[PDB]
Amino acid sequence: PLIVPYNLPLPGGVVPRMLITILGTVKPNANRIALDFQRGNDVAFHFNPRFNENNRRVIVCNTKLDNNWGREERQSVFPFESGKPFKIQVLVEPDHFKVAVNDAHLLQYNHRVKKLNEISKLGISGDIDLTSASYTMI
Ligand SMILES: Cc1ccc(S[C@@H]2O[C@H](CO)[C@H](O)[C@H](n3cc(-c4ccccc4F)nn3)[C@H]2O)cc1
Repeated sequence: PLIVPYNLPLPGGVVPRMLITILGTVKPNANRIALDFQRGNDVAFHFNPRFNENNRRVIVCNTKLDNNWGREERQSVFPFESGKPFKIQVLVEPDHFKVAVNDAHLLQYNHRVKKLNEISKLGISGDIDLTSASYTMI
């Protein structure tokens, strides 16, 4: 398995029609997972399944600019399950990141950071066994 936290360079940043696929298994008793699409120190797109926020499961998405988190976007549809294998697909589209989990659309996140060609790292962190992280153009 891959080491977590994992750093996947995105050379030359992201572009529409780039598909990022993350395969892994959620740990038993997981608390959190995070994907961080980064532009230098900024986080253009943080995708954060929280397994126990006030005893609820929720996905929190946000952007970090100059070390400050912005307004959260929250999705209560929660497709992850502790102990189970998952696939996260992030398809870059012209106006948003489009996220599907286990082949089912989950959410879109509008681009707040507009210099797509500078979003040149994906960090993968949290309570998973990570099997693969890759990208391709579709
Ligand atoms: C004013 C203020 C107070 C508290 C918060 S809480 C904060 O909220 C962010 C989303 O708005 C984001 O989730 C932050 N975060 C999580 C991880 C993280 C790292 C490793 C594995 C999984 C992880 F989730 N790293 N950073 C989380 O600390 C925010 C604002």
